[PDB]
Amino acid sequence: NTVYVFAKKDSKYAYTGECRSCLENSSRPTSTIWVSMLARA
Amino acid sequence: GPLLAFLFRGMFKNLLKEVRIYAQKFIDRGKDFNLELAIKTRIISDGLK
Amino acid sequence: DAEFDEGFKVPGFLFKKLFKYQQTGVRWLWELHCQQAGGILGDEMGLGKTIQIIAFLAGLSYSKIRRFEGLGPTVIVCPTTVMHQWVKEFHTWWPPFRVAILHETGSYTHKKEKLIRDVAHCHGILITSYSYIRLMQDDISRYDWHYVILDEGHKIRNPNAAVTLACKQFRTPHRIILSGSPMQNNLRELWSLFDFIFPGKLGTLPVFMEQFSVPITMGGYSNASPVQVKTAYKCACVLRDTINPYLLRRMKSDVKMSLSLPDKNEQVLFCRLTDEQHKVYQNFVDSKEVYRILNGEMQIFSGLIALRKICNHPDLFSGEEDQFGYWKRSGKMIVVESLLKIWHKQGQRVLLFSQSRQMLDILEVFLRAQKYTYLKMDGTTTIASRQPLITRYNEDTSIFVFLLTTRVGGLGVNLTGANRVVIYDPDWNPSTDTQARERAWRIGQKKQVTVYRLLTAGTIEEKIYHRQIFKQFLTNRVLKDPKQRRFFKSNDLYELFTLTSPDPLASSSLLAKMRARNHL
Amino acid sequence: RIVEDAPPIDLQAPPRYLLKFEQIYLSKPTHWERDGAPSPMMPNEARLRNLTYSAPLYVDITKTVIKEGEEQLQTQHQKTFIGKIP
RNA sequence: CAAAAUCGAGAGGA
DNA sequence: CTAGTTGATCTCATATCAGGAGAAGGAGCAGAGCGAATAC
DNA sequence: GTATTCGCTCTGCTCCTTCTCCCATCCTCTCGATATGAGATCAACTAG
Ligand SMILES: Nc1ncnc2c1ncn2[C@@H]1O[C@H](COP(=O)(O)OP(=O)(O)O)[C@@H](O)[C@H]1O
Repeated sequence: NTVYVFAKKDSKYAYTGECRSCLENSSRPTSTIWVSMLARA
Repeated sequence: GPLLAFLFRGMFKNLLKEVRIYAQKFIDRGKDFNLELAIKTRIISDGLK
Repeated sequence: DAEFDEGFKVPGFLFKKLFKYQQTGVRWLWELHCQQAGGILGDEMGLGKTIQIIAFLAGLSYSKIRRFEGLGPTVIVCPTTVMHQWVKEFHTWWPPFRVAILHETGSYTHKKEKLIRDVAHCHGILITSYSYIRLMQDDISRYDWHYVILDEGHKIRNPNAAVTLACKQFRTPHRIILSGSPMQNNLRELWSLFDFIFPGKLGTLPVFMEQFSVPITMGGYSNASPVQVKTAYKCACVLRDTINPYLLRRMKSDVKMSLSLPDKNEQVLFCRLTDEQHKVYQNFVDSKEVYRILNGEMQIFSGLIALRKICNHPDLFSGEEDQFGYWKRSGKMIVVESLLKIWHKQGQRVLLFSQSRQMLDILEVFLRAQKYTYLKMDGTTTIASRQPLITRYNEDTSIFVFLLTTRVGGLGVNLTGANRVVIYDPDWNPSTDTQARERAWRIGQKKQVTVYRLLTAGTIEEKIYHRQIFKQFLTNRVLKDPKQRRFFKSNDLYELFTLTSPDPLASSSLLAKMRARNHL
Repeated sequence: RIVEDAPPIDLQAPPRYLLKFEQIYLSKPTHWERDGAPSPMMPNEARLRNLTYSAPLYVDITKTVIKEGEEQLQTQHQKTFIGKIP
């Protein structure tokens, strides 16, 4: 449930900020979502 | 706590699906069905064990 | 001489001996030959079919009808038990035919392959057993045969048996099957049969299951829903329509008056376990092995076989006058002793059947304990001696009782000489019981016969009886009518291990019929 | 939380059945002999006998049949054994 | 006269 | 020579994410050069 | 009749995607999981 911006040096994305979301009650597994920024109109 | 609840959640889901199967076959045959035969208790017992 | 549609002439004297139903059957069979399709003779056991086939073949050869001029090299697959009967009937009715046996007994005394070749080049009627076909399938299936008559072909009900695949190799379209019971366990037997005679008619096997086996079978259960019952009824009507032309099934109910048979009785006896036998049964059903089986751990064969043995007799634990298999230790044997006494005092000839060879041996020992004149036959007896023994027993009335294993005792043998029949031990396949009890009430039976089927009440035998009752219900649901009442005496589950001892159409008819089909 | 989160399974041919679960219980750990007599089992006996030190979980189910015409009846089978928890 | 299985997991030692 | 018995064998039948690196194959583009082919 | 193109071919360059192999040695221990018989043939008897 917290947003983490990482970057993989050998990669096609300049960045990627994931959020391994999960409803606090153990209702379903965590559903991750990424919000990236394509590498280097 | 969290690990064992991960197991219980999965195994309870499987109990519920199996009870659906059992209830469904006997209801399809037009007959009622007993819970105590629907609930294959060994699922949770042997899964956790 | 009887004249058929196109050119089929049978000699008049030969036609005369035939009854009405048999000549009707001959006409039907030649019509089948005209279409170039196979067929099944559904006439019940003993209505007389070898006569029908012999008459048709003799007429065809006599008619010189048009590869083959008239009759080509045929083959008759028959069980070993009736082979010399077949030869005798061919010689009696049509002695012109050359009938040569392919058997170890045989009449050749040389290489068999030479015999098959000679019969093929001689337009002879080669008779053989299923075993040679299974073994010699290479050699048999190369000679451009004409007919492949299967006597008691119901052996082929196993679709994937080696014999089945072996006999399904002959390329001729004229395939004949002789069996009064061409379905014994379930619809798959019917499927394999119509696979052999007419490969296309019913669809491929899985299609056949989905299309008829499920809607038909599942609709007969006690718990069947009314809509499902109507569905099964519809499908059964459709299937009977489909297969109608290729089964000719006359009962011994519409021909009895035109055939002058004596009366028959179907009394079923519900035996009581003896104290020792009851104790053994109670002990075994309380054992751990049955508990393991009910838990699915072990194969169900062993427990069922043990229960059958117990009910037949406490031979598991061989307990003077206490020798192995002593008659007073099994209630069925006491009742049998009583009936044998009564019938011997009544001067009647009895027929004694059993499923298992060992109980047949115990019964033989008990008969030796009595003074009754017996005469026994099982798979052990040499085949060459079997038909002579049948002739003997049908000849002299001195022999009081006749011992048989049902797997050879039934199956096309004529035992009109006997008067009384007792079925000691039931089986899973009711067709076995029907064939056994029909060994007596046949053409030529000059005395009233009565059937006595023995079941130990409240035991495994009662449950097997229920199962085979359900089986006759399934079969009659399609062979006799589609309005069969649902089986209700048992739910047929795996609680038979328990002991419960007592005490041109004008486009309007077509539309209307089709609507009727759709409103079920 | 898991039990009351699990959705009720409405199955029907017609008669329909949801099989609702609402409450749990845990009895103290117990052992049943071959005869089946429930007795209290201490950890030392479990270790010496190679058993499992566990407690039986009970849920009080509530099944309602709804076929037609408001033919509703709440069937509740109190203390329905589900499993054993270590 | 030689009697005593295999496959996975884990913890260790130098 | 020649019928009867004994064993072995075989068939059928019974219910119910925090690898990587290097080779191989095909892909798409790019231009060179030569057959004919228009055309001055 | 030779420029002149030109289309077609024929390499052949990059460039990407696919696929396939490899990961120190030796040693000790524990623990959990992973039928039954009827019948027919045939061959050797087993005697006549
Ligand atoms: N018209 C007939 N004339 C003489 N014998 C007949 C006649 N019809 C039937 N039989 C005899 O009835 C007996 C049973 O017939 P068969 O075909 O051998 O058994 P199944 O009817 O079960 O097929 C046979 O012995 C047959 O010779």
